Order: sequence, then structure tokens, then C-alpha cells
Amino acid sequence: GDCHKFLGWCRGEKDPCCEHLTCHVKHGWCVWDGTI
Repeated sequence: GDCHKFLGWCRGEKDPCCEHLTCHVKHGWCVWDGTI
């Protein structure tokens, strides 16, 4: 189950992202999270 690439496309889809990422509904692309 490959993970969506960074700054990909989340809008319309409801699937998980790569490590340290979260499907952004508003923006519409996986963004960094947890690493700070």
C-alpha cells in the first residue's frame, strides 16, 4: 500500500499518507506533522 507523495492530492480521496504526514482536507495535500 504505497503512501501518497508529499504535496500530493488529498481532496476527494480519504487515504493515509507517508510517515510524518497527514491527509490535509483543506489544503489538499499531505503535509509534515509530528516532526517539530
